[PDB]
Amino acid sequence: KQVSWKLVTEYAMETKCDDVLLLLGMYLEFQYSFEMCLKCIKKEQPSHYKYHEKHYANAAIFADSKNQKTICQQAVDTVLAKKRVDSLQLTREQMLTNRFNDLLDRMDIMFGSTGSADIEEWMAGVAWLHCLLPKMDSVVYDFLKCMVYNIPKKRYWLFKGPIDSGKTTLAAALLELCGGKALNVNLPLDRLNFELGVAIDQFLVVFEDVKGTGGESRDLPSGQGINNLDNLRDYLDGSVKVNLEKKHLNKRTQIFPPGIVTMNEYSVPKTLQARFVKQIDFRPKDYLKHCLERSEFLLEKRIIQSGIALLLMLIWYRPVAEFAQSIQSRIVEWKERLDKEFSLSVYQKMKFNVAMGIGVLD
Amino acid sequence: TKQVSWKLVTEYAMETKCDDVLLLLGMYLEFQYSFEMCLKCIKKEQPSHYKYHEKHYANAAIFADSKNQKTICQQAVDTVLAKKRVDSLQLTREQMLTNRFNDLLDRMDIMFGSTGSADIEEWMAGVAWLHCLLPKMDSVVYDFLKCMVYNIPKKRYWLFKGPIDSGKTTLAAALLELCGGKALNVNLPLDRLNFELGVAIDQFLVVFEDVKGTGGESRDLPSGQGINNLDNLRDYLDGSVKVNLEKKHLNKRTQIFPPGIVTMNEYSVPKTLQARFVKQIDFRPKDYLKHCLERSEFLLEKRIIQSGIALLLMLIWYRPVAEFAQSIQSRIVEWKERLDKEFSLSVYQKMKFNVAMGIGVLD
Amino acid sequence: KQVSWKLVTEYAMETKCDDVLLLLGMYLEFQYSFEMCLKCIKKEQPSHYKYHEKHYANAAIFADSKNQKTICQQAVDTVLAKKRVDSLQLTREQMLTNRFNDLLDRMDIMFGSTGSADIEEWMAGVAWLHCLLPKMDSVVYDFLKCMVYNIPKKRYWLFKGPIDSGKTTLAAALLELCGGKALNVNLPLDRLNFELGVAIDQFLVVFEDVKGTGGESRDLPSGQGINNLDNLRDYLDGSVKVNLEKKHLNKRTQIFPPGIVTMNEYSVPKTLQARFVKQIDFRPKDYLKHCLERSEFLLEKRIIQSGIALLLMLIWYRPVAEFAQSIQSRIVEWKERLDKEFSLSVYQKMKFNVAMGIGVLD
Amino acid sequence: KQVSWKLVTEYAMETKCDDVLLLLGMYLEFQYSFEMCLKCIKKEQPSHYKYHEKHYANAAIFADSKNQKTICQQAVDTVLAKKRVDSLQLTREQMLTNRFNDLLDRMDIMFGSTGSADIEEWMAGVAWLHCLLPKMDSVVYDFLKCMVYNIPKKRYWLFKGPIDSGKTTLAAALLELCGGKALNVNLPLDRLNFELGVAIDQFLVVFEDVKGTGGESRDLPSGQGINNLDNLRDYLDGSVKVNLEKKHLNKRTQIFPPGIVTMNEYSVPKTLQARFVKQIDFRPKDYLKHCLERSEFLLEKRIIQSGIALLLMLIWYRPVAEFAQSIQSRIVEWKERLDKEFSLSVYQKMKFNVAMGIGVLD
Amino acid sequence: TKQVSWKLVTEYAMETKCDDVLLLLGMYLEFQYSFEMCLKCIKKEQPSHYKYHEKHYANAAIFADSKNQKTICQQAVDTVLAKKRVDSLQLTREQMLTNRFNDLLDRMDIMFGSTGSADIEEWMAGVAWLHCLLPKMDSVVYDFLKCMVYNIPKKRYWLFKGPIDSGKTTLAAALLELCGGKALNVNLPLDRLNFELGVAIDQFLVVFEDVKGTGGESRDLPSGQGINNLDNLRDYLDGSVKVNLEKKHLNKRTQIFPPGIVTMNEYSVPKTLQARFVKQIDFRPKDYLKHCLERSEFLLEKRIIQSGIALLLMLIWYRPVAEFAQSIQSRIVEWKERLDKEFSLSVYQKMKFNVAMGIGVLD
Ligand SMILES: Nc1ncnc2c1ncn2[C@@H]1O[C@H](COP(=O)(O)OP(=O)(O)OP(=O)(O)O)[C@@H](O)[C@H]1O
Ligand SMILES: Nc1ncnc2c1ncn2[C@@H]1O[C@H](COP(=O)(O)OP(=O)(O)OP(=O)(O)O)[C@@H](O)[C@H]1O
Ligand SMILES: Nc1ncnc2c1ncn2[C@@H]1O[C@H](COP(=O)(O)OP(=O)(O)OP(=O)(O)O)[C@@H](O)[C@H]1O
Ligand SMILES: Nc1ncnc2c1ncn2[C@@H]1O[C@H](COP(=O)(O)OP(=O)(O)OP(=O)(O)O)[C@@H](O)[C@H]1O
Ligand SMILES: Nc1ncnc2c1ncn2[C@@H]1O[C@H](COP(=O)(O)OP(=O)(O)OP(=O)(O)O)[C@@H](O)[C@H]1O
Ligand SMILES: [Mg+2]
Ligand SMILES: [Mg+2]
Ligand SMILES: [Mg+2]
Ligand SMILES: [Mg+2]
Ligand SMILES: [Mg+2]
Ligand SMILES: [Zn+2]
Ligand SMILES: [Zn+2]
Ligand SMILES: [Zn+2]
Ligand SMILES: [Zn+2]
Ligand SMILES: [Zn+2]
Repeated sequence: KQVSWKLVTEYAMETKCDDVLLLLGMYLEFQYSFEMCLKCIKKEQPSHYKYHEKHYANAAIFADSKNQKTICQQAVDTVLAKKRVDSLQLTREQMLTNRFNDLLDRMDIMFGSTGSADIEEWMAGVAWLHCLLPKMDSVVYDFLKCMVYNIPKKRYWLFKGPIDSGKTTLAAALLELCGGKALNVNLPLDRLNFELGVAIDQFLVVFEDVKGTGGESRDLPSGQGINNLDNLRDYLDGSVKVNLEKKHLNKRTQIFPPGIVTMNEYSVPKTLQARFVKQIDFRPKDYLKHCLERSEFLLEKRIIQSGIALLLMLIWYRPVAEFAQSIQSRIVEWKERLDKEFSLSVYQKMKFNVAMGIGVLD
Repeated sequence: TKQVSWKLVTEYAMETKCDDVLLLLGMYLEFQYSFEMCLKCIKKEQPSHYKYHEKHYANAAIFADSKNQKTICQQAVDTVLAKKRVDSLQLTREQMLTNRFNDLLDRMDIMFGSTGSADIEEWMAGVAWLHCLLPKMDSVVYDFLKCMVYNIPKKRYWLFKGPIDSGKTTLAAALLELCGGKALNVNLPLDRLNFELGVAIDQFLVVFEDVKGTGGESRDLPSGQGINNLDNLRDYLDGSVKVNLEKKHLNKRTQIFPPGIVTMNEYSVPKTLQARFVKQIDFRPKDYLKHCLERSEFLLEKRIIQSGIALLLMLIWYRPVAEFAQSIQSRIVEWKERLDKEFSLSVYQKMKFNVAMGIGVLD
Repeated sequence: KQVSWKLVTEYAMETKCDDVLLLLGMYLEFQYSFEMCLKCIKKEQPSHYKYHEKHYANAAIFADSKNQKTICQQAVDTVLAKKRVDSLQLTREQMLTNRFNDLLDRMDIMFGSTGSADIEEWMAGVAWLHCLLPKMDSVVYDFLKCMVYNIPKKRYWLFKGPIDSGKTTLAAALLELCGGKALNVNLPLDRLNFELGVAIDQFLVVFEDVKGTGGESRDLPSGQGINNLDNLRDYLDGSVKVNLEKKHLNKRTQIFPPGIVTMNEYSVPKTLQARFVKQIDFRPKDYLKHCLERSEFLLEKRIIQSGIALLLMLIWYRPVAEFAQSIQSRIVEWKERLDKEFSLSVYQKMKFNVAMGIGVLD
Repeated sequence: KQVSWKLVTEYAMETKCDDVLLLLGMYLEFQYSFEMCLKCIKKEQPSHYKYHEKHYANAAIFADSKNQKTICQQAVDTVLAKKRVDSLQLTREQMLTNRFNDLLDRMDIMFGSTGSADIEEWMAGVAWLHCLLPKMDSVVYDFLKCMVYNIPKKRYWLFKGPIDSGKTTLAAALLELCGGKALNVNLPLDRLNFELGVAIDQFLVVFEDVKGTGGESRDLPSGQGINNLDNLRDYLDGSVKVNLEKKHLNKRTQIFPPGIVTMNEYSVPKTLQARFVKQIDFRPKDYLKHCLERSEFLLEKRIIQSGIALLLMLIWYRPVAEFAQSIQSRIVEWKERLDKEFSLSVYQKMKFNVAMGIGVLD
Repeated sequence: TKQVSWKLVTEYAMETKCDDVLLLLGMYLEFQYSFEMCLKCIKKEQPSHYKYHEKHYANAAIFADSKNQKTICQQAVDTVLAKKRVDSLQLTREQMLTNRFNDLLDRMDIMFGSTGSADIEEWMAGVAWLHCLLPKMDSVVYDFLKCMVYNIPKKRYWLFKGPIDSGKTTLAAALLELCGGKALNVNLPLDRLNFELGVAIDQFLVVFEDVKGTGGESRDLPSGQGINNLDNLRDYLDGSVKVNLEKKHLNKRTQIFPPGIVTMNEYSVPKTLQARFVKQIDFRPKDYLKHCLERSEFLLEKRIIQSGIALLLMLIWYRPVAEFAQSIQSRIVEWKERLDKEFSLSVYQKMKFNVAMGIGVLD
């Protein structure tokens, strides 16, 4: 007759839910009969159907509790605590491995009998992405290594190029591939600290569309983004720990996460450039655009900016020995799944269509 | 022992989709008095009241004696907020719009029903006026809805541009109500931008109303910082990466910023920002639209032409049932029949004619 | 043995008290014996004498409570909840009607045997005000219609004119007549949202003495008031709901209230002028000035700036039919009272004195 | 059957944990059976394996508590209280000695049969660092003396030089060697006090990469860092106590900690220079760069920027007599360990390789 | 019983004048261990500890098991702050100074006693060096004290002005400690200005350290807003009307701002601001003072010349017993006798001579 706080926490931990309202909403859905539950029968959400039955009894009681929010708060704090421990005790490679396993879990479902994704359309995204930059699978691989090694002053990559050249598309994919947050430093430096606070315990960070000053010649608006980053050298450096605040108060002193900076060809101060271990210049390509025009599903289903598309790319191009030993078995399994559905020629055909700019699946 | 049921208050909040603690408190306290001698119920007036007073009388009676009224309402409101959060993350955007349409249809059943106070004839007149605001108006609205539903990266915002009193706000307000969402003001100092932007959390779409730019001294347009601010929010408009929205002195949600509309006078738009606008609609003042209104005061007095319900009526009247979500098609059919029963093509065409003539829409 | 929270709430509701400290102070007065209470017998304050005896028992216990503030907070929240429901469920005319009934209650007392107001001095105020603008009673009537109708983009009146021309006097009187708040937008926009939040659930708002820039010619100091208003087009239009915040405890998305803007002949951008349905230009008048010099009570007793003076004006000049059906019976009573105390010539004599610049009651 | 708050506090005290989420996370790991706990048997984390068995019983109960965060807060407050007492009552040498003992504790594990660190790779770091500046071990020794003596207006050292000259590398190592915080004063003054509040109860502080002006000729971006420092003369002097704040959390009036300032050779006002007892000019050296290119582990494992590398350097170079009496015996043990691991010539070869610009362990 | 005594904790805080919740928490937790073989008590390291461990052992043992440790300490600290508030409003300014002197003398009794670590000879050397910093130094200090005690409207602030390293901070810090008070920094933006000012609540005096002005760019002096900020705080320096000091998101106290000192380099001072300064002392660098220190490092290493105890020792050595408050006089006489037996006039004069010669003060 008493709610089990521990069970709510268990559910939060199992789904890695660190959103109090989301947790509250999800758990309240379990208060209803699992025997007569359509959400479970239709297998709509794993975070729901894989847990409804076990949590039914506790949820029924939870529904009558007067401290619902408080209970969920402790549950979420436990998830945050776990993330804090992992950030301090796991190797960065282990962190990425956990991320990859979560993505593979989503893949098993989305490409399984209860999924609505078409593996063929996703491989088409892999094809398009592999035409965006030279040796794309190596670019992605080298990025992962850079993020994992997290070497002082060799932690950031710069994505520079004209409008609609693919900077955000790839940055977004990489961000989802590794896990992390996108930060906006173009806003006033007043609320800057709080924006930077979002990076606490994150694997990596992406400073999106940072604006500079000298660029009115190229019809580029001026902003303080670049000046702001140049005032954050100890953040990009990753040598000394910085002081992040995320709760209207100082919450954590830590090495700032490594990451990416994307921008529109503004001038970059040498002091800031020294923080970028690699710079990639993106170039708009007619065929990529024309291909997208006839391959609308790549944007509508958000495939080319997905970390899942990048993960598939790695599974298709990279040798098993490069992946963490603990996950290799699972990788081999997906390599076999892919070979059984896409011959080399078929994939080559997709890339061909991209270069020709004529519908990837044509 | 006569203990108030928190679960019952929560159920009431859920059924009325009440996410306002004070509103919830005020409403529940009304169920405190006898259901028998209640003018509110017998005279109808408010569904959120008469459809629940009897069922909640007993619990409300106890609630009236509680020393934790606000706390109880808080948990009820949090449950409603939690449901909104789950839906924003788990429903398809089409399902979201469909839920919104069903809510509007519920209001329409009442307002145009026995206990209602609306005159369908006056609302259809609103449809007529709106159809003369832009070319192929019903297609403009349909295309807008698909854009909002598809939520395609960097192809999610429509720009409404034009002179004072050309219809930008009228249509934006109507679409905002049709889909559900919030209107944000980014003309205010960025020192409070995050707080305004935070209002977008869990919203279907957003409207950046009357954004001011620079270099507008030509058309006597006062300069402002709204355009510069939007250009600093490219990741918000793009909808590719999740943004960090703050609420209550604390970041409460990392999410893809909602798609939407930007309305503005004729200021210059930087290339970087223009790239985030999939479509631009140029609004133009029309004497006959003005003259028609002067003789059709009820359209403004009853807030009909700026209403999402007028647009829903338009969609029902013009679009094929097949274009609507499968789950609400039969409901759309009942309305098409209701409308066909109420108005012949001639009666409606006369309304559009009067509008084009700058005369009172009716008669 | 224990205090009845509901009783404190009933007192708050009956007195429409939404000020926690005022409520606390008032209820504590009821803890004393009422038998020989002079506040009661001399009927000094209705908020006191109509309730002391009834609340004595509960107040005596309240005085020994350890949660006085908390009890009154729930009471005030109930009052605020009622205002919230009313703002969303009553027609705007019903809102105005409720306000008029509250003013009439105050009038019943003021001009009653236990009141200290002289109805003749107040009618003198009506006379003076009726000489401030042409067809004043119609101006007030039209203003009320404008506020009730609350038509999109046709909701604000602009009071413009030189120093001491009567702008504030009339705006203050109208504010009290309808109920609402006066907002100062001449201060930094940084703390502007705070001020805008006071408009939550208000019937109308008055932006007092807004300063512009083009005014060197008239020795008028520059300010940001006009630019600030111009950044609030969606607030003035009243088409879409805006987002108001009343500190970290009461946010609200609602249509901004309609109202008034008063200013000193500064330049007004065409974009801002488009939000004003009517502009009234006030002019200083020597006789109005000379009259007041000889009718000091009009200022000392704050009569010409009172909503009660305007309500008396409407009662004297307007046809019963123009008032809401439910209040007409009461308006008739007051029309009879005014006719009993003032013949047409006696009232006309006050207007004569005003026009001639002499003591209104000469 | 009720959780022991004192035991959680003891665990926090033993691990010197002043991070509520970290504490919560670590203590929750103890709720699981330890009998066959691999984290324990494999001895992966001292903070875990040295306490799991002892805290299992209390932790199993804690897991069922509804006040987990509150329990952890009292525990963390105790750790913060202990640090506050220590900062006010211990001599600065005792503070440093306590830090050295904590570092030595980590060293016992790192280089132990259970550790993962290779003493050879760490001594290679000592060799590289010893080539960074002339008489490096004396530079570190003198720095320690300056920090311990904490002499008014003779407590800050300025590291100045071009990009990638070793300023941050050495400052980061000295910061970890002594314990303290790295502060960023390049950001706006708004949250300047927030950043400065981080210095509360810290042994020393490092103002990293302070931006100045008048450096356009050097292609150095302008900033307000130097200007900000010049407005903090009372902080740098350490004569009067200053007032530090951590929001509505922890406030404190204390003498500001002594420390380091690193910068890119901008101009320094005489007023500011007067607060720097010593200025070290760093210079890029081709061989140091070449050596690192062939000794990547020094950066990948963050060895040259480590306080442990510096402590090993002091142990190797400095006479036992210079260390605090209470720690001398432990220093002797380490000097014996090092002498056993490396002969004078074997260590000299490492320095030889660095000077030659080749792999340190080549 | 099994319950902690909050009253005892408060008593401990009151006796140690502890207004730091964390320090109080840390200190009381030390009493939970057996007093029997406590090393801290036998070694007589900290009075705040060894003089109370035995008495509080029992209560502390129970306190160690409490779940409301911080709450208990907060009530104790609040009591200390309440006492401070009462004293600020009800004691004469002389009594305030007297209580401060008595506290310093208590510290002197220990530091110069059998369990102390201070060398009276080294501190007397500090008096010697300081007496060489300005003409008639003992009279300067005396006059300063009278100015602070009298607290006369618009005659409450002294201005210390001079070049770098001339002794401004050295003397200001010593006087600050001698009288008790706070040092404020007004060179930082006025955003957090109200917060720094709040630090002066209930303080005897305030020191505005190193205030930067405009101009003076002719003497390599970086310009700042310090002076402009002080000129905007005229009602604070005047001390005629009460000002409103904020502390923790709210103006926690309306009071006469305390009197004090302002130190600065050679920047220009507006006449409006100069009018709040009753006395201006111009400090000047002296080679011999510098050379003396180079050969008397302990004066800086042990923070002697910047100490309030050095100035109290100076007053004791130079000032007539009659100048001290009646209540402390007998105590002052004891110290005068202690000093005379420790140092003959020629021995002290020799110290001043050495300073003047730029040689080690001692020997
Ligand atoms: N190299 C490319 N060539 C042609 N079209 C591209 C290329 N990359 C992306 N696109 C197209 O442009 C869209 C947006 O790309 P994206 O957001 O990555 O650009 P950036 O991030 O390249 O540009 P911006 O500076 O405006 O942020 C994609 O949705 C796609 O249709
Ligand atoms: N195309 C039009 N032609 C003539 N009158 C119009 C038109 N559109 C709207 N109006 C009239 O002008 C009023 C204001 O319209 P609306 O708020 O939509 O304009 P905008 O939003 O067009 O202009 P603004 O730039 O001032 O915000 C309407 O209430 C209506 O009376
Ligand atoms: N039309 C008028 N003619 C002469 N005197 C007037 C007039 N109107 C108001 N006054 C005088 O001015 C006072 C009120 O002015 P307010 O109504 O305060 O002026 P504004 O609001 O007219 O001027 P301001 O621009 O300074 O705010 C009255 O108390 C009265 O003495
Ligand atoms: N004296 C040196 N000579 C050659 N290379 C060096 C030297 N010092 C450091 N480096 C190399 O440069 C990198 C960065 O050094 P560090 O962060 O200490 O420089 P700063 O702190 O010297 O420069 P910045 O002003 O950019 O912060 C090191 O990781 C190393 O590879
Ligand atoms: N009059 C003096 N002549 C020579 N040296 C002095 C004098 N006063 C102080 N010093 C020396 O200079 C140091 C700093 O003095 P202090 O902090 O008081 O100067 P200011 O406060 O005089 O200068 P600043 O403007 O830099 O704060 C002392 O520690 C001491 O070594
Ligand atoms: Mg982009
Ligand atoms: Mg508009
Ligand atoms: Mg006025
Ligand atoms: Mg550096
Ligand atoms: Mg100084
Ligand atoms: Zn289910
Ligand atoms: Zn009812
Ligand atoms: Zn009474
Ligand atoms: Zn274990
Ligand atoms: Zn002891």
